[PDB]
Amino acid sequence: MLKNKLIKFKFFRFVQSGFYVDFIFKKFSEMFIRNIFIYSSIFFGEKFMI
Amino acid sequence: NYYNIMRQVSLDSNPIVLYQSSTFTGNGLQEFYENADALTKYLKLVPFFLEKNLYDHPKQFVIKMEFHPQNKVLSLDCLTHQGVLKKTVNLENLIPVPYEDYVQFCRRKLFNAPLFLDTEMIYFNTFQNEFYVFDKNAKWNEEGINHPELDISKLYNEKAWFDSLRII
Amino acid sequence: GDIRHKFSNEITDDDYDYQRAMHVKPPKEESLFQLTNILSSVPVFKTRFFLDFIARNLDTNSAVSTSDFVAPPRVHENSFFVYHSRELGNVIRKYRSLESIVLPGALLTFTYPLFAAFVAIPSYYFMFNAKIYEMSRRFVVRMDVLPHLEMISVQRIGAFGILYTKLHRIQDLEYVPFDQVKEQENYLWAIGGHGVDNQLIFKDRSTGEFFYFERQGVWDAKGLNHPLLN
Amino acid sequence: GHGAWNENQQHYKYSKEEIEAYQVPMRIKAGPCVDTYIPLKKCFQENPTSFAAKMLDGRKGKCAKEFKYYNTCLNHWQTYENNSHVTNAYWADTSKANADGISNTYGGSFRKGLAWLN
Amino acid sequence: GWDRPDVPLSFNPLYVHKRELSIFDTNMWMYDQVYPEYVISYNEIHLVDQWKGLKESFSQSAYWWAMMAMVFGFYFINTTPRQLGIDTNDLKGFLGEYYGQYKKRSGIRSNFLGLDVTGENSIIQPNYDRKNGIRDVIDSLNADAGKRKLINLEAKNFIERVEKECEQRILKK
Amino acid sequence: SSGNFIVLFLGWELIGLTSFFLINFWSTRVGTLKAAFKAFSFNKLSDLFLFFAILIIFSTTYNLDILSFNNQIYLYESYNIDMFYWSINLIEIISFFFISCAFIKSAQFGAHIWLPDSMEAPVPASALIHSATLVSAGIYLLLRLSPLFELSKYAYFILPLIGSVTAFYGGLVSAFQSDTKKTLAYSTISHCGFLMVSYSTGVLEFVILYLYVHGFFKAATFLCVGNVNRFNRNIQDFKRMGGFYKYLPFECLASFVCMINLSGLPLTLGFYIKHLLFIGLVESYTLYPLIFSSLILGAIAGVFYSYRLFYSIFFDTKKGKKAIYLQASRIILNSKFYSNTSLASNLSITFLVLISYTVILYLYCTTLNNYYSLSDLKSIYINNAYSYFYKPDYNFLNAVSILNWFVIILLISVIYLNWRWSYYYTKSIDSLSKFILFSFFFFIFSKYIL
Amino acid sequence: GGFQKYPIPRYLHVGQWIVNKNWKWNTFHMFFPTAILCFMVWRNSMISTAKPPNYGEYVDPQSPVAPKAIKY
Amino acid sequence: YAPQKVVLRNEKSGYYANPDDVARRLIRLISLHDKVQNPSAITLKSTWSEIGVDPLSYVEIMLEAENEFYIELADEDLERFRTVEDAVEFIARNFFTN
Ligand SMILES: CCCCCCCCCCCCCCCCCC(=O)OC[C@H](COP(=O)([O-])OCC(O)COP(=O)([O-])OC[C@@H](COC(=O)CCCCCCCCCCCCCCCCC)OC(=O)CCCCCCCCCCCCCCCCC)OC(=O)CCCCCCCCCCCCCCCCC
Ligand SMILES: CCCCCCCCCCCCCCCCCC(=O)OC[C@H](COP(=O)([O-])OCC(O)COP(=O)([O-])OC[C@@H](COC(=O)CCCCCCCCCCCCCCCCC)OC(=O)CCCCCCCCCCCCCCCCC)OC(=O)CCCCCCCCCCCCCCCCC
Ligand SMILES: CCCCCCCCCCCCCCCCCC(=O)OC[C@H](COP(=O)([O-])OCC(O)COP(=O)([O-])OC[C@@H](COC(=O)CCCCCCCCCCCCCCCCC)OC(=O)CCCCCCCCCCCCCCCCC)OC(=O)CCCCCCCCCCCCCCCCC
Ligand SMILES: CCCCCCCCCCCCCCCCCC(=O)OC[C@H](COP(=O)([O-])OCC[N+](C)(C)C)OC(=O)CCCCCCCCCCCCCCCCC
Ligand SMILES: CCCCCCCCCCCCCCCCCC(=O)OC[C@H](COP(=O)([O-])OCC[N+](C)(C)C)OC(=O)CCCCCCCCCCCCCCCCC
Ligand SMILES: CCCCCCCCCCCCCCCCCC(=O)OC[C@H](COP(=O)([O-])OCC[N+](C)(C)C)OC(=O)CCCCCCCCCCCCCCCCC
Ligand SMILES: CCCCCCCCCCCCCCCCCC(=O)OC[C@H](COP(=O)([O-])OCC[N+](C)(C)C)OC(=O)CCCCCCCCCCCCCCCCC
Ligand SMILES: CCCCCCCCCCCCCCCCCC(=O)OC[C@H](COP(=O)([O-])OCC[N+](C)(C)C)OC(=O)CCCCCCCCCCCCCCCCC
Ligand SMILES: CCCCCCCCCCCCCCCCCC(=O)OC[C@H](COP(=O)([O-])OCC[N+](C)(C)C)OC(=O)CCCCCCCCCCCCCCCCC
Repeated sequence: MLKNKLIKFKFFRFVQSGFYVDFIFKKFSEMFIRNIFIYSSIFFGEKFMI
Repeated sequence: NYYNIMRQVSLDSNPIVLYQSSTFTGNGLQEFYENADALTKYLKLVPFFLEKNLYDHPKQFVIKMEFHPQNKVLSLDCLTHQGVLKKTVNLENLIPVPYEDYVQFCRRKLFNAPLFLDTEMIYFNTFQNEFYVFDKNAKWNEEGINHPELDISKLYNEKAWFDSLRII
Repeated sequence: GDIRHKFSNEITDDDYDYQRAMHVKPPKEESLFQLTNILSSVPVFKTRFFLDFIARNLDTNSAVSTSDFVAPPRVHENSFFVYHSRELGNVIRKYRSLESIVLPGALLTFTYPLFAAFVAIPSYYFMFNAKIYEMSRRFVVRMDVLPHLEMISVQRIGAFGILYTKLHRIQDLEYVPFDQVKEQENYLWAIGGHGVDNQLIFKDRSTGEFFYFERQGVWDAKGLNHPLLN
Repeated sequence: GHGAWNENQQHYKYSKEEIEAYQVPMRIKAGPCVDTYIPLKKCFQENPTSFAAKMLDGRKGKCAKEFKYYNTCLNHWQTYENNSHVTNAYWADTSKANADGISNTYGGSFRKGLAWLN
Repeated sequence: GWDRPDVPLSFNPLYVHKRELSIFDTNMWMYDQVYPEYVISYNEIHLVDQWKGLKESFSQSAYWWAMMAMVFGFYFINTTPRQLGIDTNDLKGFLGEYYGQYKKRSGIRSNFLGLDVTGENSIIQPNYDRKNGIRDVIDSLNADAGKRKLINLEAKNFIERVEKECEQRILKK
Repeated sequence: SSGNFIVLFLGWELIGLTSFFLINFWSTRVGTLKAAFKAFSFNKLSDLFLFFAILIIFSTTYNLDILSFNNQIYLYESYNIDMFYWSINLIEIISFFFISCAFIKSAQFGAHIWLPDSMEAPVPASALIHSATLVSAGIYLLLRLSPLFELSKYAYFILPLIGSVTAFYGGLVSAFQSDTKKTLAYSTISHCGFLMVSYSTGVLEFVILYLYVHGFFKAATFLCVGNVNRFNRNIQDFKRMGGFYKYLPFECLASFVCMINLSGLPLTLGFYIKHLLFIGLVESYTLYPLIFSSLILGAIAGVFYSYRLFYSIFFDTKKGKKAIYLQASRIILNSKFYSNTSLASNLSITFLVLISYTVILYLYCTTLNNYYSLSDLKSIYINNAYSYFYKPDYNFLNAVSILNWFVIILLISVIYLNWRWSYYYTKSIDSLSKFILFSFFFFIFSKYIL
Repeated sequence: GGFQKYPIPRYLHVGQWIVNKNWKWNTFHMFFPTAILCFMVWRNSMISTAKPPNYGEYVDPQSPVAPKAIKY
Repeated sequence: YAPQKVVLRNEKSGYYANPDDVARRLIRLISLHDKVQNPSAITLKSTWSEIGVDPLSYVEIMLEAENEFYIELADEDLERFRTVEDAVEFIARNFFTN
């Protein structure tokens, strides 16, 4: 094996970042927060329904 | 990128002596054995030779150094556990090094050195990747060392002297 | 700048002497149990028997280099040498020689030679092949030029340390920039390419074989300046 | 004497009340070596010793007479639990074991690793 | 050495608002008077969005899948299963009680006061005709214990047979 | 030390709140408040799960006493609960909620996102929370309510898989990490995964031994890296650390000992915990291939992070700012009192290491000795795992050698592998050749020629 | 090591770099009374403490201390 | 101990580091550069162009100055600097911890 892609900084930082799990979860949590706590609850809920 | 290109130098007719150890002033390991001081210094250097051999530390105890200005080459007589050997060095390949650099070149903890090993005057041949260590109890030829060809104004190179040997 | 002398109970160099084992300082005094002191004191080592044993049974001065100019024996009666490897060549030779002792010895000694082979296989393929073996295969132990053939003879280390020489035409030699091969063989240059020069790689176009030259290798000015190579 | 590995020196079987008194950990109570364990625990209680001494003493010092029975019982218990006496025989000679099946149940599924092809 | 001036008020810099605080971002900014911050920090911003993050994560984790496959293959072609299970000396116990409960069926007995109510009349009720859950694990453990006992018995039979054969060979000479 | 579920829940909420305060110690900064709020949200989720489980237990049995629940759960094992549209097994649902809260508080895969961000706390708080205080709450729950989980199908399937996945993930991320506190946090995640897998094996003695070893040595390593960070002026990344062996002599040697013990390495107090875990690992799982491969990878991952941390912090080339070294290299500072750390700190670390060694030896004698002298665990589930510790067979003895030699090769790689040009490249290769040949000859003489 | 010290307003009751001259007597009068309170709590709670039998003791099933089932 | 009386912030001198030492260290760093020819000609009032620092050499010298002084200098401040006087003044008045 003369060509190894795992030693490159791309894979190095991928592994160092905990497999991007935190980034993905934070993005999904932001989506949930924005959709549920503001648009659906405050505006659609408080402004329209109430 | 520094490349070891050889120039095929030769010795000149009349050399100028620069270094002469007060001990080992005699000629031959037999003379060293028969001389009291030479024998004890040889015994004290036995660990030095052991470090040379088993620890792969390239170094040589230098005595009776001469200089050839016509070709600018130093002829060094070195004492090894077997006897006296003659070596030739080009001034372009010789640079000074600190004693701590000499010690740290080897990755093995060197044996406690004797008190007659001149630590200040330790030099390094970059072509051979080797160290030259002189004796404290020695005589230096002032006129010889003050030769124009030995002047730092001509033999000085910042990149070679300061950046060639980076032990880390 | 130092004010330790102003206090009677302050630490001293005599108190710091114990750090000389872990700290590098020039020698100050010789202890009674140092090797130098023991050898110079005990009269046994002064015996001619011990002195002659030291003189004979150890590395010889004959093999010690005596000059900065080296003229190795000619490979061919009409050839002239150009490049030669000093230390990395010997190291590679000694490493590849292990295949003649460890391997048969492992077969005849290990209880589970298959287990040894199964462990070695992945070890070879990762962190060993690219580390040493490929570099050794492409390593140039020696290079000479035969003018009558207008060829270059290159010596290489083979399996089990065997040395073999091969001829390559000067017209088939090309320079391969390191940029064209760094991505292809990043791992090789990452872990094993340090010994050889990165920017002085050549290859034979006809046979597609590379030539790695040691950084601490000796070149001949006359050989480089010969018109055939210029 | 001449008792089985589970019986103790006195050939005495302790009752449930005695076990509760000389409370035995469930780990030991599950196995068959309660009779040989209780005398050893009683001896240790009578002659308490430090953990360093227990580790560094290969014969358990004072409590050696009871530890002999306990150690024999422990060896038999663990060997029968893991079936090591049959597994080792199959490992030593699978071919002969199949020839005179020590236990066909284990022999039919045993397969030594390819790496261990002594 | 130098006499330093007292710690600068600049260390905490007053933050001046230059953009409207949209009501659509309510509580989405960690409000502060010096260093306001977004509620969520995205250090791995080289990934444009989570979807590309998932793609990159799986593409790179393929390497770890390959490593796991190779390790498992090496252990699989070089090892054999071990004998594991409940102690054969403790069948009456954890395994015994598990089946004992279903045999007793004590949870559906008649009420002590004579009330018409009984088991199966609550949100949490007993189901003694159930065969799922830990039943499979218990059955596997019981089968493994039985198999180990059978192996021991077969070994005993083998040693007895060898002794008898040796005795007969000695006698027939 | 809770006598009933109400006291247990009180302690649960209290550790959550106090961990929040410790993380948010730097109250002036709102960046710290974000990490504190992340931890707070996860803790509140765990509180919800624990509260719901306690409510289910109270509804089933009109009692909250821990001993009574442990000794009664077997009777109600056969019961089911009628939920919205499914009839869920009572034990399964209760164990599901307990395991969920335990995973959240132990920072298992998925729920571990808060632990890396909790490192904003000061190093003493980080050490205390990550060694045996905050990240072992789930382990305590499992150990205390073991009779419940022994009859849990969900526990059987989930504990080993999640434990092994967390072990592998934490080990590899810690190996590739560059920050000291982050490395220790991911190592803590990996060791918590190993603890989960040990509990899955079902030898509570092994779980307790693993817990003690990990807690002691993790705390000691945390203290050492805290001294290193304080010397380096709050820069926790070792890319700016180099040649600190001379400036922090005590920290170097203390870290060496603590790390060799923490990362399970041969001939150390921390090797036996992993050995016992692999001894007890069960093989009836459906996902056994993935579980075993993840466990092996996580176990080997210890070497890389230990080596990187130690070498990069102490014996690597000087990478830090010139000021860090010059401010301390001034000759005026040369004195009998000279030190870059605290004498009280050094004494505290030394005493911690000594007491940890003594306590671990006491536990090893109690459990792993031929004479079993541990107190009653109040559990009637016997795993048979001690059979392969008392009378191991040739198969298992040779199987362990595979992992031993994997670790050996990895050690050789991290030691003799060159990534940068050096004056010692050829001599390093020569030393490797000498070591290989000498090892072969030494083995020959030891085994055959004597 | 630590941050540079900066002035703290006198009127503000905060703990920044607070050191008390009488801390010795304050500790003396805060430790011992707390010890007495805890001693009182401990002796109050010991009345409702339970311990299992000793090494040489067994619980008689018919003794009053032994657990008793409900009699309908 | 702080007196019970009200004490106000004491801005002794705007410099948080010895300005003379800062200036001398910066001048030595500048002289180390290859483009710089005469260290003697360098003064606090000398502009970068006249002392010989090219626009590209300036960023290298400033990066090494950041490394030497244990601080980070913003591009805005580096571009605002017009003389060694301004450079040393900013560095000396900078609170190394911001
Ligand atoms: C900061 C540090 C960072 C970390 C540093 C780490 C340093 C170490 C790095 C390496 C460590 C391992 C990493 C993981 C693997 C990475 C692989 C990779 O990246 O390659 C990408 C590379 C492609 O991208 P590229 O740009 O060409 O990459 C450059 C090359 O790497 C350049 O290669 P090259 O041209 O130089 O030549 C080398 C070549 C050749 O190199 C080698 O071959 C290396 C030696 C391999 C030894 C494997 C031993 C496994 C252990 C058990 C056996 C022991 C031996 C026992 C005795 C013999 C057998 C009895 O390399 C390869 O071809 C790839 C290596 C082999 C990858 C195999 C991955 C697992 C495959 C599936 C599992 C197989 C195991 C059994 C599974 C059983 C069921 C669970 O090659 C691949 O595609 C990878 C494999 C893809 C597999 C796909 C699925 C299987 C395919 C179908 C099979 C159908 C079989 C049907 C059978 C039917 C029977 C009836
Ligand atoms: C009738 C007379 C018979 C005499 C028989 C003599 C037999 C001698 C056999 C020698 C065998 C080889 C020994 C090799 C040692 C070095 C190994 C090494 O470093 O290799 C790793 C080396 C790397 O290690 P390194 O740290 O980098 O090396 C740095 C230097 O080596 C620098 O190394 P280092 O200084 O850092 O440490 C090296 C150290 C290694 O030493 C040890 O590790 C041994 C530690 C002691 C073990 C003691 C065990 C027995 C006693 C147990 C306790 C009894 C307690 C009794 C009750 C006490 C109540 C209070 O070397 C020694 O073994 C020294 C000898 C021990 C002297 C002290 C023994 C205790 C005396 C009694 C107590 C008093 C002590 C002093 C006062 C203390 C304060 C009060 O790897 C290599 O590359 C090796 C390459 C090969 C080098 C070979 C050099 C020697 C060549 C010799 C050729 C043959 C000459 C034959 C001459 C014959 C003339 C007739
Ligand atoms: C009862 C039987 C049941 C059988 C069921 C079988 C089920 C099969 C399901 C297959 C599912 C395939 C899904 C493909 C999704 C693609 C998504 C996509 O488009 O992504 C774009 C994306 C590229 O776009 P991009 O923008 O360039 O990406 C940017 C990256 O940064 C760029 O990344 P980078 O360049 O830095 O490095 C990326 C690198 C990543 O490194 C690798 O991929 C190398 C290592 C791959 C390991 C794969 C898993 C190993 C096996 C695990 C099995 C676990 C389950 C079974 C366990 C059994 C236990 C007993 O990959 C490469 O670049 C190398 C490309 C070649 C990869 C190998 C492709 C193999 C395809 C399958 C061949 C099967 C032949 C069968 C022949 C049979 C003859 C009889 O794709 C990738 O990055 C590569 C993804 C590679 C996924 C490979 C998955 C293979 C799974 C094989 C399973 C075999 C099971 C056999 C069971 C047998 C039982 C008897
Ligand atoms: C499924 C199939 C599995 C197959 C697995 C196969 C495993 C076995 C592999 C066998 C490998 C055989 C290697 C042959 C090595 C020689 C090759 C060669 O030509 O090299 C010549 C090389 C080079 O030859 P050269 O001609 O270049 O120079 C001569 C040597 N120098 C260089 C020094 C001048 O010479 C040698 O290396 C000579 C080695 C001689 C000794 C060989 C055996 C040593 C081990 C003995 C047994 C173990 C120790 C026992 C000790 C007992 C003590 C009581
Ligand atoms: C059969 C085909 C040819 C196989 C050739 C053999 C493999 C390749 C060459 C290996 C040379 C290195 C041998 C080191 C021997 C060390 C002592 C020993 O354990 O030998 C007996 C053992 C085997 O003897 P055994 O089989 O009687 O041991 C009992 C079985 N075990 C150990 C599994 C319980 O040696 C090995 O296990 C060697 C494994 C293969 C190593 C492959 C290369 C990786 C290592 C790089 C070299 C440096 C290793 C230094 C190790 C130092 C100690 C940790
Ligand atoms: C194929 C055979 C079956 C087994 C399958 C698995 C194959 C082996 C997979 C090994 C993966 C190891 C990943 C380690 C990642 C470390 C990351 C890190 O900290 O940075 C790098 C650190 C070094 O950190 P550093 O800080 O010193 O420098 C880093 C430098 N850069 C960033 C430029 C890379 O450690 C290493 O470099 C060592 C890892 C690379 C060498 C891996 C050799 C593997 C040898 C496998 C032997 C198998 C024996 C046979 C039996 C195996 C199965 C039982
Ligand atoms: C100014 C005073 C400052 C405080 C000084 C305190 C000094 C403490 C020194 C010892 C601490 C470390 C002990 C070893 C580590 C633990 C070992 C272990 O696990 O136990 C195994 C052993 C247990 O015994 P064993 O393990 O040998 O086995 C016993 C054998 N059987 C079971 C058969 C009986 O414990 C120890 O060795 C620890 C010492 C005994 C316990 C001492 C407790 C009472 C302390 C009295 C002094 C009180 C001072 C008050 C000062 C107040 C100041 C305000
Ligand atoms: C079909 C798909 C369904 C998907 C459902 C997904 C629901 C859960 C989504 C996650 C967020 C849930 C709301 C809580 C947000 C907390 C934000 C916060 O505290 O910020 C701090 C942090 C932000 O801090 P940070 O990590 O970005 O940065 C701080 C760290 N330093 C300082 C280092 C930078 O928030 C997060 O990272 C996300 C937290 C996720 C964990 C939330 C725990 C509570 C889960 C409640 C589940 C409720 C389910 C209800 C039913 C759903 C039915 C579909
Ligand atoms: C009868 C039995 C005993 C009766 C005792 C009943 C005790 C009831 C609880 C009392 C709580 C007292 C809190 C005082 C807080 C004072 C301010 C402070 O600390 O600084 C605030 C700091 C800084 O304060 P500051 O320095 O700005 O101001 C201090 C001076 N004052 C407030 C007067 C101006 O601010 C914060 O960041 C808030 C931190 C709050 C931390 C609270 C932690 C409480 C932990 C208690 C653990 C108890 C475990 C119980 C276990 C058993 C449970 C059953």
